[PDB]
Amino acid sequence: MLELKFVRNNPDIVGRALISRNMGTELIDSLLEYDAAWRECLIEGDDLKHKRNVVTREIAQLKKENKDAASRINEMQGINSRIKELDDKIRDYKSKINEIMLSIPNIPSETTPVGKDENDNPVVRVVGEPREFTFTPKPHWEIGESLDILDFERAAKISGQGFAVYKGMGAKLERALINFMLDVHTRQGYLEVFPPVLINEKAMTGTGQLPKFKDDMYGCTDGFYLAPTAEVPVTNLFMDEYMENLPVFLTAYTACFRRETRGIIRNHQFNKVELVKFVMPETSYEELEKLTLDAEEILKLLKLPYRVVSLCTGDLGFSAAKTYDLEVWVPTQEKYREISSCSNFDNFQARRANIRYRTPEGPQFVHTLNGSGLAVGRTVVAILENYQREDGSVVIPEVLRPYMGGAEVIRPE
Ligand SMILES: Nc1ncnc2c1ncn2[C@@H]1O[C@H](COS(=O)(=O)NC(=O)[C@@H](N)CO)[C@@H](O)[C@H]1O
Ligand SMILES: [Cl-]
Ligand SMILES: [K+]
Repeated sequence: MLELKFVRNNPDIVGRALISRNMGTELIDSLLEYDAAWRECLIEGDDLKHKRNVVTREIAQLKKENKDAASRINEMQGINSRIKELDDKIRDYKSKINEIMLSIPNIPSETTPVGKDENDNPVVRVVGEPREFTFTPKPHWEIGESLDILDFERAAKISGQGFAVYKGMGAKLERALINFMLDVHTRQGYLEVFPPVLINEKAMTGTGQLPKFKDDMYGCTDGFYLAPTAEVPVTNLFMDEYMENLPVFLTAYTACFRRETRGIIRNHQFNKVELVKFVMPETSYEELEKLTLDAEEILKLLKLPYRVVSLCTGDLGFSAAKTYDLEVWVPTQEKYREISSCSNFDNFQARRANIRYRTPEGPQFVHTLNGSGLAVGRTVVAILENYQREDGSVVIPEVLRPYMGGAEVIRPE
């Protein structure tokens, strides 16, 4: 969430932010009405609480001077009743202000381009040259079923639609990618952590998934949610702390769960290796450029042609101030497809989760950043498509061979 005082003082900064996201400004209008009622009730109640303290002492003084106190004791019943009414209103208004503040998206950065949707996302850079095929490439689901390394029919029987079972060299490729990704990020300076994927409500609120995106998440017995991304458990590790040794760079593998495209492009469960940073505010714009480079290094090392796109205001996520997407080439679609989002959140998540650090002039919120390095299933799609042979077998990218016993090609078994 934003800072309430800042929204009060700059309603047309915030309102134009919400129009740039294709929203109206009704939430700001509502917020400022409830805020004004809170402020006026606090003034009236603080005055009456002071008066009740004085009248209590006046009654004591009248009793010591042997004077009748009945008119004062009468006034006190009215004071006490009006105070109770004002406190009940203040309780209601604060609850309404908190609900509204948790629903207002982050302010887009000054370098986020203005646009309405994904058609207005500028291309930042194009890296690598897409393969020129001499035969007609097959999509990843046809290659995976023919090699018997992806099983959709048996996944549907145990789970349902939108799942996959990896088998044999498919399972070994996914495992090799995760190991490779975590090893490279370790060399880049990230600390490997492995957290749970059952998340409480406070953590899911902290990164912005709740309350707005509750219906997109799996909820579980005992009040838990399944993580939609390692962003949720990892970022919230430092909830209600003062952080040390900034910047802090973490990386994690987790399974990811989303209620929600063919094959493994869009599934209810998928694997992802995430990058998370906690940094001092003046450094976060450069930390985003550096995190993006750390994520795209995986694509460069795997020799998978890609491009980097800048998300416009209309396509930006709720909690993000600035995002770059990595988009990998998909031969059968003759287009690039999202494989990562890399974002700066400014202090939006840090305010929600109370993640601060000490400065000589007092405490400040950290900035948080994250990015996919990478979604593993979509990397398997990009390998099966871009490394396929005319015979339907798939060449194993050179960097993964040491993680696969020196295997060079996935063939039918
Ligand atoms: N349902 C899904 N199935 C498979 N892959 C997915 C699905 N949803 C997202 N992805 C992949 O996961 C990446 C990260 O998801 S994200 O929502 O864009 N961003 C995040 O979750 C951030 N925490 C950065 O990882 C995507 O860019 C996409 O490549
Ligand atoms: Cl306007
Ligand atoms: K939007």
